[PDB]
Amino acid sequence: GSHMHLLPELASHHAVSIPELLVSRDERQARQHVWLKRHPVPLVSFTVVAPGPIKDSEVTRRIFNHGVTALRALAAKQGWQIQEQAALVSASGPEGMLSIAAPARDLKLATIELEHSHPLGRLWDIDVLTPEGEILSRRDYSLPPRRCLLCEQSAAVCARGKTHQLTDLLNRMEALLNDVDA
Ligand SMILES: [Zn+2]
Repeated sequence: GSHMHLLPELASHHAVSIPELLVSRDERQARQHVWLKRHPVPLVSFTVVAPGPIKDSEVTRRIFNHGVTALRALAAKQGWQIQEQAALVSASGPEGMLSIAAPARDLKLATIELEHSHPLGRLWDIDVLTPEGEILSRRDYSLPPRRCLLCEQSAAVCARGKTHQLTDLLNRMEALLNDVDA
């Protein structure tokens, strides 16, 4: 476990290379599996939308810190115990892990609702893994796919189609943060 709030002014602004990000996804899967073996309960694996090479910034830390607060409030409201929790900075930027003694399907459904209904939920990537390592998905419940941050089409096809400009994604992140932290 660790403290989970990341001081925004201490952002590293680490520049992530393409192979560094590719390696990190295998490291993240291994780290997830360690947590599932230490505490055999569902795991929340939380990252923030962080486009471009610099993923640990004052903006992404501020977004992340709101998400930590919301996830802790979700667990308390649903009556689920957090058995362990930690935050780190990876090649994906701020990253949170929470082992939660909840039913895995209930937890994923709750985080889907959080991503939809919190004003900053569009900027959160909240994964939920079962103790067998299954990554749960909106598709498992026949729910519509996650929408693109900037339009009504699915985020997957706008990402694959490189539809939107990096600057426009970053500027929307700033604008949403300013809208909540007036
Ligand atoms: Zn789009």
